[PDB]
Amino acid sequence: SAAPKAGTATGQIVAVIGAVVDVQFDEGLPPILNALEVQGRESRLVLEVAQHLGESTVRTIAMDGTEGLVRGQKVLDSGAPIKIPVGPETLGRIMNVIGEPIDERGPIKTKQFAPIHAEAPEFIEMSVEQEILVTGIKVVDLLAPYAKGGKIGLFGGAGVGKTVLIMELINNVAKAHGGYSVFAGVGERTREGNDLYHEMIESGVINLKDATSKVALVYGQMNEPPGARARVALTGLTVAEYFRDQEGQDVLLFIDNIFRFTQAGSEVSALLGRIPSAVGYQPTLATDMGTMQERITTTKKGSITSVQAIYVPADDLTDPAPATTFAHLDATTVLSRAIAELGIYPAVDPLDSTSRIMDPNIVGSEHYDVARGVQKILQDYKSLQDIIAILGMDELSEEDKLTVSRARKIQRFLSQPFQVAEVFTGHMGKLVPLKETIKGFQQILAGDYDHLPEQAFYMVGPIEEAVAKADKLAEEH
Amino acid sequence: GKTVLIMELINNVAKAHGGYSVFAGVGERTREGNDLYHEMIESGVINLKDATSKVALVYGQMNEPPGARARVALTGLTVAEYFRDQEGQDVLLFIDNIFRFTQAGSEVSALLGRIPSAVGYQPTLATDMGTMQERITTTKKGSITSVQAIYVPADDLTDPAPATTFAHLDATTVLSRAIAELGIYPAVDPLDSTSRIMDPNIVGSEHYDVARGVQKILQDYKSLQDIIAILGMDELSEEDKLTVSRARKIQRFLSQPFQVAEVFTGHMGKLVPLKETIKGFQQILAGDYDHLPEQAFYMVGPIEEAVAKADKLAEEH
Amino acid sequence: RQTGKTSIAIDTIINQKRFNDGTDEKKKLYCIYVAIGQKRSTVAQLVKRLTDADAMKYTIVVSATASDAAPLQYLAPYSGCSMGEYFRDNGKHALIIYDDLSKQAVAYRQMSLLLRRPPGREAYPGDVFYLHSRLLERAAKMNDSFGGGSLTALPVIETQAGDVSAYIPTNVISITDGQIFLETELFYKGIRPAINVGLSVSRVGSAAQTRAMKQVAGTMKLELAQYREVAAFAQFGSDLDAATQQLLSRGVRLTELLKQGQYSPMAIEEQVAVIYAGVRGYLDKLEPSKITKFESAFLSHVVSQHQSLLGNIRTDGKISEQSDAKLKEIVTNFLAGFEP
Amino acid sequence: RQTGKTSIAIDTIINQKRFNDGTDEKKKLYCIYVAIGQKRSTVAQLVKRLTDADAMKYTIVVSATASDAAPLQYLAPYSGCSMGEYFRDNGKHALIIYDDLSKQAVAYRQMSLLLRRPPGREAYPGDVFYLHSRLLERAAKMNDSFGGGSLTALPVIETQAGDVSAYIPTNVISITDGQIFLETELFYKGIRPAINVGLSVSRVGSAAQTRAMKQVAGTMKLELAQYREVAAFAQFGSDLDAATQQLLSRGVRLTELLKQGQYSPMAIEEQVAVIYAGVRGYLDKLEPSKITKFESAFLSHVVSQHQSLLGNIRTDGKISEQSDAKLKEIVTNFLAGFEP
Amino acid sequence: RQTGKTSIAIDTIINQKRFNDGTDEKKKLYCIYVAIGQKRSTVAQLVKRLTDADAMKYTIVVSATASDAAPLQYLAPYSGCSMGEYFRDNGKHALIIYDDLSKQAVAYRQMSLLLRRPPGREAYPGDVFYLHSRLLERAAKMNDSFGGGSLTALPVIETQAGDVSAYIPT
Amino acid sequence: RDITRRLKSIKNIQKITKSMKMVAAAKYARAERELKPARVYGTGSLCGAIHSSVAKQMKLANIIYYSLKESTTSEQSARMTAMDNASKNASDMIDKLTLTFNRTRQAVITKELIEIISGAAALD
Ligand SMILES: Nc1ncnc2c1ncn2[C@@H]1O[C@H](COP(=O)(O)OP(=O)(O)OP(=O)(O)O)[C@@H](O)[C@H]1O
Ligand SMILES: Nc1ncnc2c1ncn2[C@@H]1O[C@H](COP(=O)(O)OP(=O)(O)OP(=O)(O)O)[C@@H](O)[C@H]1O
Ligand SMILES: Nc1ncnc2c1ncn2[C@@H]1O[C@H](COP(=O)(O)OP(=O)(O)OP(=O)(O)O)[C@@H](O)[C@H]1O
Ligand SMILES: Nc1ncnc2c1ncn2[C@@H]1O[C@H](COP(=O)(O)OP(=O)(O)O)[C@@H](O)[C@H]1O
Ligand SMILES: Nc1ncnc2c1ncn2[C@@H]1O[C@H](COP(=O)(O)OP(=O)(O)O)[C@@H](O)[C@H]1O
Ligand SMILES: [Mg+2]
Ligand SMILES: [Mg+2]
Ligand SMILES: [Mg+2]
Repeated sequence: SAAPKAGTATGQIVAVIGAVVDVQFDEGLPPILNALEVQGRESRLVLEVAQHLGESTVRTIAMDGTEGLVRGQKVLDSGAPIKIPVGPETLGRIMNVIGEPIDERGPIKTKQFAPIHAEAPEFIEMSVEQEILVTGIKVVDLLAPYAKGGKIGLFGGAGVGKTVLIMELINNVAKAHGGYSVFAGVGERTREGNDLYHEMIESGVINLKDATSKVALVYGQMNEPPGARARVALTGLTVAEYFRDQEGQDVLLFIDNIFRFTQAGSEVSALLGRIPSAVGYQPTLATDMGTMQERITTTKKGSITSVQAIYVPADDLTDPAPATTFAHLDATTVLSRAIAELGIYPAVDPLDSTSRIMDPNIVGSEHYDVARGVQKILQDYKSLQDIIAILGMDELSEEDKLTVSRARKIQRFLSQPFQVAEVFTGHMGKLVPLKETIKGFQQILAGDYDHLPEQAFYMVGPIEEAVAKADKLAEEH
Repeated sequence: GKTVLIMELINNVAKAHGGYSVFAGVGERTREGNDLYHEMIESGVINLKDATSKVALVYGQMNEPPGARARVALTGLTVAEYFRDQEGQDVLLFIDNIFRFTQAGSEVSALLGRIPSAVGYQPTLATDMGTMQERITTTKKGSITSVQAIYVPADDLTDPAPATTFAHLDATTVLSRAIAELGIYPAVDPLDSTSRIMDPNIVGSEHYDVARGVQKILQDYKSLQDIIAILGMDELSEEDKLTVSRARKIQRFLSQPFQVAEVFTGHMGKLVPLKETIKGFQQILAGDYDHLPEQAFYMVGPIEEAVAKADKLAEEH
Repeated sequence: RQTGKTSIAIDTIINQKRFNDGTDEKKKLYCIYVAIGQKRSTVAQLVKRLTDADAMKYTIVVSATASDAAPLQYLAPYSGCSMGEYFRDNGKHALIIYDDLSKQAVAYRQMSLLLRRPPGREAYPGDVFYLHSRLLERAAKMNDSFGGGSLTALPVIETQAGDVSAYIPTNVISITDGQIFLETELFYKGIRPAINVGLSVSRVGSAAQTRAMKQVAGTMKLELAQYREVAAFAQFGSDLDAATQQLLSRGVRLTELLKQGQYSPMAIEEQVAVIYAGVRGYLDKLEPSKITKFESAFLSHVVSQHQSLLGNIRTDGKISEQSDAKLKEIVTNFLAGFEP
Repeated sequence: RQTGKTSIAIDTIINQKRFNDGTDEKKKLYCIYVAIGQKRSTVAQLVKRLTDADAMKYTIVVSATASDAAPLQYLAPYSGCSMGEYFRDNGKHALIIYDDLSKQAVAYRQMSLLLRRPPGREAYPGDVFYLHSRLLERAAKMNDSFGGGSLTALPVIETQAGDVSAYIPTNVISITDGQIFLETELFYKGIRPAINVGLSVSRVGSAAQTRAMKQVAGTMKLELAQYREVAAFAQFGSDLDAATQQLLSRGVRLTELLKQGQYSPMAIEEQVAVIYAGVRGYLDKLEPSKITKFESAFLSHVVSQHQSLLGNIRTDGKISEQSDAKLKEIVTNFLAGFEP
Repeated sequence: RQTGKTSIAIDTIINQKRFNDGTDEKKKLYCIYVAIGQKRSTVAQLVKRLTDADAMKYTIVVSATASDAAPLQYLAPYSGCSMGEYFRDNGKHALIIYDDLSKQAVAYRQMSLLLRRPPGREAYPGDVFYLHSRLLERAAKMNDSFGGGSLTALPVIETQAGDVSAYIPT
Repeated sequence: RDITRRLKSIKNIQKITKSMKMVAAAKYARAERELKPARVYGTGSLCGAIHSSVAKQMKLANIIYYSLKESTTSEQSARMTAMDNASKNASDMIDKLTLTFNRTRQAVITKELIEIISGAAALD
């Protein structure tokens, strides 16, 4: 309802220091998490309360520039978390980290607005039902599978996958899928955020005319302070929710980096009066990546086939950032920079890309066996490639020299370039939902078909092309 | 290197040079500071009698607190200045370690009520190595052909100490400890020794080309020495086996022992202002002359000595 | 991550099935599955899954799932410890699974830092020891004069890329007796559970392994210990000890049997059936691969025409001189069971 | 250090020469060269140098040179950003060079620590992101409905020995679109500019590279991507794919042309002259080295007897079917131009 | 650890035997063996051992052995330095062995941290230099015009596995 | 920084060895096409370590060519193992040193970070 007591819910800013504005209320102390309203402004300055410091004073985490703020400025107490307009009347449109229309097409006329801080689905809300969902992407689909209400997560540092694969999945998914779609870009580029808009126009997905828009655009990025990159992923989540719950539909949700919910803490913790930790971080990263990620899940009212992305600071998986997150992704894909060199794209690596839906009952006995066998051969492969033979193959032991043909070709078959990379060489955006994955790949490991001039089968996956390439690049006389 | 090369340069320079000279020893040994005095007496440079002294000695070292090692380099700098400005002359200036201006902060920051940083340091190292080093420079009134030295804590170039300083040195020479083993002296390394005056217009097209080619061959050399062949040379690929003769001899030609190391083996203090650098070194890379029994050309640079050494240590029958 | 730490604990708990309604009340087991960190749906995957085998009927499960503020994720282990202690103080016994003490590790440092208790190593509050010592030290064996009860506790730990010696792991492996290492590095190769002999031990010694394993398994683990060398050496062997091939041959063949993996536990007298056959070099020489066919079929073969043998275990409690002869007469047949 | 980060930026700015007095006003460019850290004489080496080519006539240069207290070295980038924004908000466009954001990195942590704002990683004040994000995010493309203007910004960064993933670099490469890597490790080899394909990208895609490069360069970069393998493999190749030699041959020969380096820019239609000849395997086979003689002479050869060809680029705006024939008839002659 | 740092220093001191009763008084040497950290029985292994060769007869030995609060382990080197300085200021000469400056390194950071003087690298109080510079800088050669005396000082240092470039060793 | 050097060597060994690995089979192709008719009934009726066992046993186009023809492969086999056996064992080093890099990459980052706050957080 948002209404205070019969006393001032107005607080006079007592201290501004970067992304933190301490406020002091004399007749109405406003709760942790409450979205506040800076008066004296020339725009919208909501400061989210964060602590209750005493001496009748809160401590808010500022949602936008704190520029020109003044020690004494009146802060307005609303009476509820930052609540965004949730509904159909916000699809196709673009919303910033508060519910303000950023795509410029004016007011978001809505029946109501949901709070961005809500109690997650309880334990008897959950649903074990793990129904499959094909993406038609070699490793990403066959190797480490996905699933309805599942959780995707890609792991690479700066530019190796993530945004690209999120657009890729958008292709193989976002375009064709019942129900709606959401995309909360957190932290990342404004460029991609714009193109993505326009691409979503050029392809209908976002239609400015009729009312045939299935996606919703919640944004909060880089040119902004941390208090906004912190909650943006929340709004794009407060969005997928209402579509599932109050409008029982199987939404999806694209978060261009969900751990941007953490950089926000790496920028607001210590400046809130906290004692640092892992690399500096916060005594919270856990509950954080926790409390939030424990929202984009299914329930006995609807499903959320969410999709996220997690950055890899200093190229260190050893960072409690991509790591702590692992335990949330119902599919893994740690893309190697050391792989990018090799061209192998997507850079999904043959070890650190797990899953919680890869049993012979859903993915397959044959397929999961060859997967195991792919990685098996791949493991002793990782060793042989260096250990024993020492770089240079050939040597002896055709058993592993077999690996040099099998595993090698395997890496290739899995290096699906796909549509999203069209801007570098306009190459055959290979895909196809399984279909003829049978026979082809199976052949390799057993030895069937495998033997064609190594790199002759590099930039293509489907075995059929081996002979269909042998003509392109031949050898004999 | 450092102190030694500062004395070396003192030889090849300090002795003969118009204008004056200054030596601000910061932090470093008092021993060297004394000898240096006396050596500067034995050789005239410092004359206690007449008035024929071109150098000035500003000192502030080790047995002292940090607040003095901090400003000593400043005084030896407040010194070179007045000689250039108010007395328009082309001074020089020897700072036995200029980053001693930083250890001073590593010893006075936090105890001044500051919040630490890189390794502990200070929220200032930057402006520090800055503000000061932005003094020993020329001007429309005079020049300061300065010379400094920067330490490498924990043998880590990765320390924001030798590093932050790089952006100030109009010539680089990161001497390798891993080089000292190899004897290669001075220990100036074939990669981390840049410059802002190495264009074919001033240093030379031929020379800068062979330099590039020296390091070129040296790079794939750094790899081959281990990668591919695996330590043991020979193997195959005479292309790089050529490198094992060229680059190797090159390292030697550049390992100029010079005068300042006279106290270890009284060896031929090789030097000479370019002169016959032509032909000699050029030969190696192209293949001309190169082939003489590897280490037969180790403790000497000028190619002439290869045959002039072949007699010292021969091989055949 | 994703190595099998919970399947194992989910099979170790599932096994107590038969006993929680069988005869020998002392030969029973109540379980207290604790979850620390986990998404509340991963926990509902287990509650339901266990419920499918009726396991949940004789188990208590508790959760400190992400939503839960760090303290819940902290008080939880110390809660389940007090669950089993009913049993460890009442004759009865329990199997408690502390799911992710490391996740509690991530979740402990929080509560203190915020309390402003000077941090130590990687944030962990100084008493990181007293955190995972103080606990485990409660799952103790009980003497008849005190109860005869018990509480076995397997603390689950997150291995970062393979390092088992990290602060917290050291902390936890410097207490617990016996650490089963699960290696993602192996897994997919088929080498599951994937336990690194050498960087793991039972510690308590032969005491646990009944006369059965002390008759068979006695060789198994240490056979592989030094074998880590020859297994990583044979790949480049030549003019050496010709016949040495034996000690290596006892590895590859055995491997296909030592790789347990399924939603079903094999009773101890069944373990005595298949694995035992291996230690007593009978299968060996045969070209492997089809070995799994044995460890699966042999069982059906047993209950189909060999229900006595297992019973000898329930009579004498070891492999019989007679039964050895019989099992011998069954595995030998399998050599030529696929041999023309 | 000393890899070419400023020569490149000094040539990229120098190139705007012809346009800042030419016809097409939209085909122009104003530059805002910012300097952060640098000795004020290195900056006077540039102001004067640029002045020599008259470049300074159409450029604004600003300095935050060492003397300047850390804040100046901090406010400077945010100052030049507002310089170009005049142009990015007035139809006009700009090329801003932020010289050493990393040096601002070294210079940022200062101002805060002294303010007693709890340090984070390697001193950097927590908002190290918002420091180099908040900025770059201002050099944006402008739509006709908003202006059609622009502001291209190349932030310069200090590579410590080769690591591009260090805190700050990650911070800065996790934003910017396209990162040209300059490797000291290569440099002297002749391999200058020395750009590490694989650990660098244009990111924005083929959009930038006009029909010209999309006709030629389309192969160039990715040709080298995987080539990182065969280039680092051919050194020990033997009984393999005989003819494979082709894919390697397209590297060595091409190399001597791909190594740009001089105080002078080659107009896009000239780039179309020499480099194009390579992608269309014509020079190839000839023993290299003298290739540089081509990339230098070919030009004199062009303006001496081939002023038309380039114009076709100024007419059609791509390599012509006709012009290809002609250039073909000129490069082929060069095969035997030094061949007896 | 266990490499010979003390045998060497125990032989270098033992050698002065013949001269401490020989002819040429200038060709003599008084020793000041300092011990920093060491168990007081390792020190009694030396006092007695040296005593066996009569070495102790022409030597002064001092101890800052473990029991001793960190400050003793800190003031000790600066104590023996003043022992020899009698000789380095009186014609006579001395050989001072500072046994474990690194152990004083371990023992220095203590006194300060407790004083709440902001720590720097690996705890070492910022002036870790002025700690081992300020000292050594006292063992100097003396000119005839000033005395002709001397004081040679060999500071003993703990090598961790082989790294000689660690903070303190640098 | 440190392991980089240790990681450089390996990568340097790759190019030469790993490439020759392909040649390891290549040499075979350039032999059998002509060797076969002369073998069996057509007539009658690093660098591994293969080129060694034969030589240590000392304690006219006929045999001299027939033997060499079969020995050619016997000798070249050195490369096969040298680029296979010597790479399979060596490559393991890459993944090790790499994972170790990320160990003391994180370490330093979480080592010096301690110092920075070791002073910062406690004052007045
Ligand atoms: N017996 C088995 N053999 C082969 N694969 C198995 C076996 N048991 C489980 N798996 C599968 O392998 C993975 C391991 O189990 P689980 O996912 O719980 O591992 P974990 O190490 O506990 O990690 P996490 O639960 O965080 O993913 C799962 O996908 C699981 O279903
Ligand atoms: N095109 C070129 N080809 C070869 N060498 C060049 C070229 N341009 C410049 N150099 C020289 O190589 C070095 C690189 O330029 P510059 O010195 O500005 O590099 P940087 O990476 O910006 O580093 P810093 O300015 O701090 O030295 C200089 O000495 C420069 O004059
Ligand atoms: N001259 C020698 N030759 C061989 N071994 C020696 C010699 N002198 C001593 N040793 C023995 O080797 C070890 C080295 O001496 P010492 O124990 O003092 O070494 P250290 O480096 O000072 O270390 P620490 O005293 O802490 O053990 C001792 O056990 C010592 O008695
Ligand atoms: N599908 C792809 N195929 C090949 N290379 C790709 C692909 N996607 C991205 N890349 C490479 O990665 C670089 C940037 O990584 P990208 O995936 O776009 O980063 P992110 O998605 O994290 O924003 C590209 O500019 C290109 O070299
Ligand atoms: N010109 C030289 N030639 C060979 N070795 C040298 C030379 N100068 C110094 N060294 C070696 O370096 C050691 C000390 O380094 P030095 O250059 O004197 O240190 P710094 O100059 O930093 O004070 C010497 O004692 C010797 O082994
Ligand atoms: Mg688990
Ligand atoms: Mg520069
Ligand atoms: Mg000793």
